[PDB]
Amino acid sequence: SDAPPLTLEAIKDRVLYVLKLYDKIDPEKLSVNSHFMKDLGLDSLDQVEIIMAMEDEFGFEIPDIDAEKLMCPQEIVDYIADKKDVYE
Amino acid sequence: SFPKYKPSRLATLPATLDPAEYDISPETRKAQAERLAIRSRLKREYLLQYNDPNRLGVIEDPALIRWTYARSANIYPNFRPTPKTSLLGALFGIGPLFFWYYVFKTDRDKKEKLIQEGKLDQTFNISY
Amino acid sequence: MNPFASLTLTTLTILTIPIMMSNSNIYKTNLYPNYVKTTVSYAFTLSLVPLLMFM
Amino acid sequence: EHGHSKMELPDYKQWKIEGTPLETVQEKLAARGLRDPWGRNEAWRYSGGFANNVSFVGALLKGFKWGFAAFVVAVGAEYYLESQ
Amino acid sequence: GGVHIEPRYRQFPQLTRSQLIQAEFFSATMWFWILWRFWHDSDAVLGHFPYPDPSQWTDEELGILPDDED
Amino acid sequence: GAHLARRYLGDASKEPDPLRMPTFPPDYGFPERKEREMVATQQEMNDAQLMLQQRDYCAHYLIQLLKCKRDSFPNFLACKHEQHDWDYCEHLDYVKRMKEFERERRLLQRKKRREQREAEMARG
Amino acid sequence: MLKIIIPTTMLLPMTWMSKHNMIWINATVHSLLISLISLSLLNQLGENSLNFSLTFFSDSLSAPLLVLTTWLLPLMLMASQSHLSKETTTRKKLYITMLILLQLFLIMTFTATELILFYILFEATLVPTLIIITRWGNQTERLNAGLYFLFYTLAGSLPLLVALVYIQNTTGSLNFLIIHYWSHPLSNSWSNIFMWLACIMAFMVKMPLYGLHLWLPKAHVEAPIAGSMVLAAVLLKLGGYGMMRITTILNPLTNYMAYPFLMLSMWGMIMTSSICLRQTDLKSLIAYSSVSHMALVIVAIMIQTPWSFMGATALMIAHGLTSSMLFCLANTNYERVHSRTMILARGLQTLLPLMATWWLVASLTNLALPPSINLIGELFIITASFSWSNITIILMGMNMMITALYSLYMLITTQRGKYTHHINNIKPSFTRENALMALHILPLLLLTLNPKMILGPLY
Amino acid sequence: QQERDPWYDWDHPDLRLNWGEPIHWDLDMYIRNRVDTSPTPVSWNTMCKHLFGFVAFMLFMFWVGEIYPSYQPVGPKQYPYNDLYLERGGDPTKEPEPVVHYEI
Amino acid sequence: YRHSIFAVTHVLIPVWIIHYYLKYHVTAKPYTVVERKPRIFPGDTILETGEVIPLMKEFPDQH
Amino acid sequence: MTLCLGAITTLFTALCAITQNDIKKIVAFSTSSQLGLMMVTIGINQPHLAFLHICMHAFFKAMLFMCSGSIIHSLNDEQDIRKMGGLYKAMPFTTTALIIGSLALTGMPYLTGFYSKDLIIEAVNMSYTNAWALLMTLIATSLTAAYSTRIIFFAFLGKPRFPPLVLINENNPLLINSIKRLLIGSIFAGFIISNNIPPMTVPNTTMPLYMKMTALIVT
Amino acid sequence: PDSWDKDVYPEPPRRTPAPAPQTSLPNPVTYLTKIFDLLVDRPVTLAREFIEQQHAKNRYYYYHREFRRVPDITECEEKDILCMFEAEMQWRRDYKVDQEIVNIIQERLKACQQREGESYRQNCAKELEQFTQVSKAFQDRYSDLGAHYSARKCLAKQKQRMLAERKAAKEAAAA
Amino acid sequence: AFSAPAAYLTHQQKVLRLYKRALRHLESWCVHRDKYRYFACLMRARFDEHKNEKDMVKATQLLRQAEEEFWYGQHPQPYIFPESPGGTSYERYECYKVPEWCLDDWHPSEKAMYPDYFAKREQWKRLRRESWEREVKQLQEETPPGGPRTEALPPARKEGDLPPLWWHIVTRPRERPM
Ligand SMILES: CCCCCCCCCCCCCCCCC[C@@H](O)O[C@H](CO[C@H](O)CCCCCCCCCCCCCCC)COP(=O)(O)OCC[N+](C)(C)C
Ligand SMILES: CCCCCCCC/C=C\CCCCCCCC(=O)O[C@H](COC(=O)CCCCCCC/C=C/CCCCCCCC)COP(=O)(O)OCCN
Ligand SMILES: CCCCCCCCCCCC(=O)SCCNC(=O)CCNC(=O)[C@H](O)C(C)(C)COP(=O)(O)O
Repeated sequence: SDAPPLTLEAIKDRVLYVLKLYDKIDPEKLSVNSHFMKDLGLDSLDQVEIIMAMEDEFGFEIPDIDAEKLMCPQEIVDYIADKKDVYE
Repeated sequence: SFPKYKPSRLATLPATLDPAEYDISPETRKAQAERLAIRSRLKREYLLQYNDPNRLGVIEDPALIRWTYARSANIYPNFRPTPKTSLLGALFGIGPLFFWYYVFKTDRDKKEKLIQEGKLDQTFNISY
Repeated sequence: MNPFASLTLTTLTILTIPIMMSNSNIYKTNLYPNYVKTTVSYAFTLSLVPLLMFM
Repeated sequence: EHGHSKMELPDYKQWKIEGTPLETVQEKLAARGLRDPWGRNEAWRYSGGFANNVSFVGALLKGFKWGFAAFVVAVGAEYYLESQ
Repeated sequence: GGVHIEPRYRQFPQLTRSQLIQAEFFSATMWFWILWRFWHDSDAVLGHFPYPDPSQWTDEELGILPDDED
Repeated sequence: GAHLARRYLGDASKEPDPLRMPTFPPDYGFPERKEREMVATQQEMNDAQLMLQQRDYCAHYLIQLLKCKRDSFPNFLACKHEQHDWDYCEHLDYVKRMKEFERERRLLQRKKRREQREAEMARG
Repeated sequence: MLKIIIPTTMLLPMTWMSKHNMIWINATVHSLLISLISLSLLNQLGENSLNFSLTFFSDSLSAPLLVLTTWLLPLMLMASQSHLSKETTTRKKLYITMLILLQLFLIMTFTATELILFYILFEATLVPTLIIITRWGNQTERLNAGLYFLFYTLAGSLPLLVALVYIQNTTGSLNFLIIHYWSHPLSNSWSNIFMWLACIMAFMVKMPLYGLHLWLPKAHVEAPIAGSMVLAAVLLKLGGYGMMRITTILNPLTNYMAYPFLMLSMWGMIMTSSICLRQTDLKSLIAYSSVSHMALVIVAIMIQTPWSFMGATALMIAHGLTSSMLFCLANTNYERVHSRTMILARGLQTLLPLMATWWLVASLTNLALPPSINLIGELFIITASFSWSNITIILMGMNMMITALYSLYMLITTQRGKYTHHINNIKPSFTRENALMALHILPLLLLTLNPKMILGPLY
Repeated sequence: QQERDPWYDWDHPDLRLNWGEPIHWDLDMYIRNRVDTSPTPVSWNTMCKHLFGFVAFMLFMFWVGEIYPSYQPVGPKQYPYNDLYLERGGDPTKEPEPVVHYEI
Repeated sequence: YRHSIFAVTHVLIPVWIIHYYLKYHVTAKPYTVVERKPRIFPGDTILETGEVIPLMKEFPDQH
Repeated sequence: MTLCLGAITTLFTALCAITQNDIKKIVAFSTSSQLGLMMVTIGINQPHLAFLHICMHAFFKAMLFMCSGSIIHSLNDEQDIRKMGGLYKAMPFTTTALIIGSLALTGMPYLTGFYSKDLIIEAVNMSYTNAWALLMTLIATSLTAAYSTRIIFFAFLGKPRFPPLVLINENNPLLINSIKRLLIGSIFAGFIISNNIPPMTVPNTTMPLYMKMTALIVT
Repeated sequence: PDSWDKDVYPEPPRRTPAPAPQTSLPNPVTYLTKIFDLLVDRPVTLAREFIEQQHAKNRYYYYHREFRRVPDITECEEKDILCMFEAEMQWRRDYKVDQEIVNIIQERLKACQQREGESYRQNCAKELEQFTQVSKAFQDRYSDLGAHYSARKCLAKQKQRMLAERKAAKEAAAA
Repeated sequence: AFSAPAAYLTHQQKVLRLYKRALRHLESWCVHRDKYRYFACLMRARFDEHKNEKDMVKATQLLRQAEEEFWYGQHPQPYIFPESPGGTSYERYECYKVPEWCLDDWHPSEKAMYPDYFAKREQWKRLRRESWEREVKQLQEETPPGGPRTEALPPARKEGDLPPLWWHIVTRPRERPM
């Protein structure tokens, strides 16, 4: 392995980095608590694209039943944190 | 238009291509709710017995006991001599014995005849 | 006499020494893999000689 | 001793589609009236040291230059030593 | 065993000159070996004896008599 | 391969059979029939214990090659001349085999033409 | 021979008059001493035998069986220590008395110069075993099991008695040495056919032959641990030993009459090995494995070649040790889970690593891994069968494939995978259990160094 | 049991069974260690057709290649001493029929 | 130092044991160690007899 | 029967390999095809030649597997060639080691696989064999070259495809030394062992120029 | 070595060619043999000489047993049990002797092949004839008796064989 | 895994699952990133051609030929993540997950090492012992008559409470315990 011990700060940085590279979202309006369907006005499909982007970025696949109830960047951060058991 | 998929015994139809699943009905909707109901009730029972700090044993599972009892002990009292059972038993229990008897008798008759006529070339055959 | 036989058997025989020592204290530490690799290297170097004799 | 030194991410502005084969896909998509919202996300695969690519035959001949130099110097040395 | 090298996150990872020189040297020795062998012994691939043409043999050595003798 | 295509596509009897070679007397060509000479006698070849398929007419060169490799051991690039002579003798044997094959082929052509001409004469 | 018989008898007053808490210790130490003393029986001759007296004699066929019988008792005591703890001291002493009686009867069975004395003791081993099954059993069905184990056995042996007596009235003696020297051929006749059947079917039912085997899974499954050990290890070998002893008078009718039993055993091994693949119980699986191996032994004995007899003896001893070990392992699991189901408790290798290595060794030996004496017996029997007829190899090889398959299935289902979440009473393995398995396995891998001691009189 | 949902929170994740439900009569035949009846990317009958066709074609062509062997325009290899009589089988006391090899 | 003590305890001692066993016990019994007879080529000298084998038949040497 | 079985095995297994995505599966089918080739060699009555092929296959196949393992561990336990992109420059020693291994396995002249596989093909070509097995042996040679090309192209040439967090590292003496020993082997051992051992087969001296080079042409 | 007999296990004179290197360059084999000798053979030989002197300090004997000749089954009364028993034991000992004779011939044959190397097909023909002779003799004498072999069955087999031989000879003579 | 399933999948859920599977198999088919991006935008456009669609019979007539078109071009060897239920490392670290209760069987010599951990473990055990007596009553009160209808559990509603049946969710072994 020899993999670095990534933390919550790294997680949230990577989440916000991946969401910024999404051209459909202005980087000024999206914040860690920015809801997807209402604050950003994104379609359900584009939520699926976001989920798949986070999949390919983090190397593990999220079950769609858990994925479709991921609507906030903080929710995704916490889901990935709980899956991969990060302390701080 | 695409070539179609034909299910078999060992290649079961997928859920996504089951025609019945797509065509939902009111009766079916009610049925699904009750299936999840019994499943959730059993899960709740198992979790109540599972999280108990006092319990230091195995949670007895009636379904596993029923499975084992039906597989082992429940066969004979429900057995009934039926043309199907009689024919299958006769075949699978007698045919193999007589087929192998025929094969081995044929081989050994041939071999003993070859020995008696002396045309076998059994040289060096010391262990037996 | 005739070192060929002695070497051709001793290479195989020293191939088994770490298995003998597997119940010792070296096993419980982290020097076991180094031990096994060093033993295999020695065994190969030692087995080279009979090949030279045959050649 | 592990790799714990608080590694830093790049800036998300540094990724540009310019100079990548994502111009071809963007042009073909707009030629039909479509856009790829994630085109910038893959930019890092064509930005840095990954910009330059090598052909298959360029892959096979990893060390042909040094091998050829050594081979010719060896032939010269043997030619001058044998012809004595 | 080796040196401490850090992950780099979406850029070309750090490479020491040591492994690059080792890879280049081994590629160089591989190619040098091929051309050394080809120059010194080219017979292994191309062959070094000629293949006779069976139609070139005249009938005098094949024991062929002109249709009438035997 | 061409001979394969010719035999499996042309007349089966026109080309020889490699299993039944030769099908003609060795004296059919000419009455001289000089004999092949083997150099290695039985004892020095058996004492050499080369192999049962290496005990051909080119065995003496093989014996010289083995002597070479046993004597000048530490360098395995010492002697290519004996290997060259052995390889040349093997090529000469193989060429003699080709000559035999083509000889039987052309003799079969001759016999076919002779029988056909005689049968045509009997036809007229 | 009485130097072996008398001490085991003296065990009875020893265990009865011992302290309430020192019965197990005394029984274990003195049984081990008797094993050591009986080890002297191993030195044999290439000539006829060692004749102790008019009534007791030993042979290099009786020697390994006697040694194994004497060696078993300490392990049976170690195995039955656990589940008898809550029992009153009087009943524990009764249990020990049953075990000692069984050992004593088997010891007199295996020497038994005369056939009637052998029969009396061969049937006397019935009562202690039946009481052990029907009294210290757990499930309801133990009682049913008992009846089967009785009547089947008697159903086979009651004609034999008549047969034996009839022989004494025409030959004049049943002494084994005389019967060996004064043997005469059996002419093909209906009377001789029925004498042969009466003499053989008594031992066939105990091997047990396929078709007459139905009592074995029930007896092994419902018996206590010690009952299972003694049934699998030694009591099955009574039939094979008896057939080896009695086929000296049945020639040349055996060449003609072996076909129904050779076909039954050759096909029976395939069927029982296949049944082992689909089983919901550990003890049932091991019982059917015993059925398969004993069918192979039956084939060897009916082939009647020196290689057949050597391989049969080796397989008998090796399977006795293997089956005892496997039943012990299944019982260690049963004491913790109290369910006796293969699927129930899984992933035990992560929890009990040494029990996992014991499982690996036991299954490897049952799989007939070389150079273990299991493979010696299997290979010699296969070779003799191939000499008999070139077509037996397909059946033998099919059996080999299936036995490997189900042995590894038994290993993987219980040891490998993910543990059962809801089972949290799986305590570390005691010293007693590991010592039990070690004392099971060490003699096997030690005898593979000196095969001649177990290859029988025709070595 | 292979086609059961692998992302459910089963009580026995390895077995893919929930505590309490009725157990299939043949569970010990489908345990993810044994026969799996999953749907397949190609219909079963198409699988059988293609595999059997490939096997039969290969067997027929191997027989054909056997009936039409390949070789080179060469006569048989020649061995010096009566086709190497003494050191193949031996029997030195029979004087085999002399065979003499033609020099061409 | 570690490799010296290693080679002493792991190569020297086992090879001593095997060399003893072979040269005094295994070779004590007949036919236990059978060696392929060394190859014999013309012109060689034998240590036991000192006899020099005859050379070959002087084949024609061209090319 | 041995010749036919080796031929069908090598053909079918190389054909299966030609289109795999797991790198370990590709090299597994590669070794199975090599075993089939060796069985073909036994079938044509050339056992010593098959042993030499065993000896060379050991070196280069083992080092191919070690290179694949280095790649797998480097990219956070990944095996699909669809997720390794440009590794020519990211890890140079693994790249060059697997390139030399692919050239050796494909019978590039004057490598470790040349002295064995080339003689295998020369021996089968000039022997009284089945035509079909000869055809399948040649086709299997071509397919071996093709799936080697597949490994190189899909693992090293294109643009990267792995997850953004790069963890590629080779700076470890253990892996480097273990690879370089087998590299020296797969370069020079073929020559050393071929020229050192006494000859055990009659050489294939005379041979048509076109059937001489058919191995190089088909590769 | 006198530890065994050189006539029951015959060996060729073991002719070995003297080394005649044609190359100026030195080999590693001679140096390796020299270091192996000085590093292994010398300590081994010293330990053996110590052990041998210790053995010679305490010298004592053991003997090989002799068995007299007793009537065989062909001179046995039909129902007498003592003489039948003695004949049976003697027949068993002769059986074991015969097995060891066949084992001796087999050891000779295996050694012959291994030594002759690639010329085994010719040089070992004499050993093959010896083994075929002994194998044929052993087979007639002991094969086809069964697991419960005995002296009586061997005699019965021999009697049947001699009846058949006599019938064949009488038919052949008078035809 | 975390969330309890619902009684059925509505049409939107089937839409999204088919869309995701089609996109994954498309990425598996088109290895290169640019080509996959091209065909993914093409697929999204072809998918939203009938986004605004109104009636449901024609909607379920679609996503039925879509299923067949998917099952015809599904790439029988798709890319699977290493830790996924098909991945090459699916249950690889499952042999190292040891249940926590095994620690209760450690010899006192073993427990002498790591004393602080066992102090904290005893604290956790007491916490669970009290919280269980609270949780049983919270569940018997909160549960509708006739047993639960969905395998969903309620959270803690008071101050000193903890979620019902929390012990075996917080005490997972680890993702990579060893
Ligand atoms: C360096 C050592 C190598 C070899 C090791 C040998 C080990 C010896 C012990 C193991 C042998 C087991 C005993 C097997 C034979 C005993 C049965 C019988 O055959 O022997 C008896 C005699 O044997 C001995 O008397 C008794 C053997 C008892 C062995 C016990 C040794 C270990 C005991 C340790 C006890 C622990 C101490 C207390 C702990 C609390 C009767 O023979 P006997 O009729 O008379 O002699 C006749 C000979 N004549 C006619 C020629 C004159
Ligand atoms: C688990 C159940 C197993 C059952 C075991 C019993 C089956 C064994 C077969 C029958 C046993 C009884 C046979 C009699 C005992 C031997 C006596 C004997 O050999 O003497 C015979 C006597 O022969 C008999 O008495 C035979 C009578 C048989 C009666 C019972 C028959 C039972 C059915 C047998 C046929 C089936 C065979 C297979 C049995 C299958 C059982 C499952 C010779 O008669 P003499 O008077 O001496 O003649 C000399 C003057 N001419
Ligand atoms: C390469 C392998 C073959 C793969 C082929 C793949 C199949 C391609 C063909 C696809 C055909 C179809 O889309 S079948 C069309 C099925 N019917 C509909 O899509 C209309 C109703 N859909 C909705 O209302 C959703 O909610 C929606 C608005 C979409 C989003 O919801 P959100 O607002 O909550 O995000």
